[PDB]
Amino acid sequence: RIKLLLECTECKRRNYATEKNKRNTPNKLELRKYCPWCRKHTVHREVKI
Amino acid sequence: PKHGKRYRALLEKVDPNKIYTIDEAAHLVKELATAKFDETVEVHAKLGIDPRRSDQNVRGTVSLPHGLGKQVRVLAIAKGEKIKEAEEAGADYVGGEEIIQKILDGWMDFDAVVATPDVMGAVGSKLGRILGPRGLLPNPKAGTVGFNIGEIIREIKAGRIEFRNDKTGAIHAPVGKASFPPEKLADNIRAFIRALEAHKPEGAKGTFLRSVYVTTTMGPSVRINPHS
Amino acid sequence: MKEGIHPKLVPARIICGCGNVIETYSTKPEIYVEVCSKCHPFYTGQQRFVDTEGRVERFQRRYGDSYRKGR
RNA sequence: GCGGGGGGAACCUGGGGAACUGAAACAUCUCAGUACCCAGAGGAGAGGAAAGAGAAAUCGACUCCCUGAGUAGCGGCGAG
RNA sequence: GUGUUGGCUCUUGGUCGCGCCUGCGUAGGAUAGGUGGGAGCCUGUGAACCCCCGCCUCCGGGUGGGGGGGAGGCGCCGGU
RNA sequence: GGGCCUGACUGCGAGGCCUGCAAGCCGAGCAGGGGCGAAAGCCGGGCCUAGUGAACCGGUGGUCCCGUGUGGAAGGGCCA
Repeated sequence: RIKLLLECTECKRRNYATEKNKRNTPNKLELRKYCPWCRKHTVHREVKI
Repeated sequence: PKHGKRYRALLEKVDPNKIYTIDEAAHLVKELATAKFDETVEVHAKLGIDPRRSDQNVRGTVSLPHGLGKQVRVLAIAKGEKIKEAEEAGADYVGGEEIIQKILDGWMDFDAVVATPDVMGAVGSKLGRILGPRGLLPNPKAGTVGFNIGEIIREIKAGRIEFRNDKTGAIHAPVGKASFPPEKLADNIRAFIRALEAHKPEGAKGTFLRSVYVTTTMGPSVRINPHS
Repeated sequence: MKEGIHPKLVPARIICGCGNVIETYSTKPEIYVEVCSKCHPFYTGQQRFVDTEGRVERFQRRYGDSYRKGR
């Protein structure tokens, strides 16, 4: 609940990967990167609330 | 029980008990009105949306094929070759960021703006502040931005007709001429049926196409069952 | 016996309780109310031939009285 | 002019129906439908020819024994 | 809530179906409620000239009717 | 202190720290896959030793394994 809230990454409808994260400083701003098991690596994106 | 319209005769033609169907419509409308010049029939309708929360606000355009020449002007904003392509295609207003500048000044004669990704920055940011909530600024999935300035303005001239639910959830568009073949009025009524149907935002819950009809300019008004 | 029905048997048992729910909603069953009770109908009447009664019980009643009404 | 009723060690059907102890606490749960109050038919009642089984184009009343797995599963999925 | 627990009745509310009637921040001949068709429309007023009468108001005005008669008016055009 | 960037990657790990239980903890190197240099190579979060919680129960994003004759489905098995 504190400026620490948990989100996780999903990628262009072709997978979703996880990991927690925060809230503080740049808040929402949430692209990021990561690589799904989609294809061999691939952008992914991240975001996903 | 007597009213203020000579249209009264045409009204007698008008027997509002049935919502009938499309082709029937082409015929009875074509017959219904040929007053001064030849009828400029149109179709109009209302959908179970909620345009306040723009999460359903729709618009775009299907491609009701059939020669053209009138309605909804557009600005082809780009550079040389694009001015070429779209201008020729079928443009009412043509130029580029120079036209954009002219507009910032005091010239705006186009409802819809279509600019190619080459003067799109100048269009959207220079003229962003100008075209604004008028509906005159380019948007990447509002049939208003992209390289096919020629293709889109082209259809603007060969046959266009767009979509845009107004305040209360309704659209209007040309889907057949007056003296125009009945089957034709039918087909266009259709292309509109479809593109509209597509536009149908996922924010609808139930009886979406609520009222779907064909009415003319100054003339009859009858619903049509776009099913048959 | 002195209060079953008249038009069959509806005089007896009842084990029951509850506690709380919240199942195919969000979880398991707030389970418990080890309780026991009664459970039955009602009374009324009509006439043979000048001077009568009925007594009986509820529904079975209604259809029935209709029946001997037939006679 | 009939019948019952009144019994009866245990078995028996239905009627109504409990704490312990376990769950090393204990409120779901548990012992259990067990103990006990009852009504009643017997010499034994009980059940007893399928709106059954079960999925093979299969069986064929009901009851009791061995087996079916203590698996299939029921659950503060815990004692059980 | 519902079951025996039947009769007549005064009535008042929400809802959707159709009908009517409405919309004055401001330049705006003008109280434009939108968004469509979109330069023409109409003569059972032979007319916007005049007459009263029905109705809704932010002076105005909008709208619906009865009449009175002698090619007329307005939407266009423009313009805000 | 500046530049560029996501591996604070999935599949995984041989072999050890400690520990009776479960824990928790250290990790070369092989694969897919990228990123910092041209590269000799570093990167499977931080300079490290605390920011942690079984099991049940149930949720959601899968999956597209199971379905109590068969097609589907309530429902449900493993992943995250």
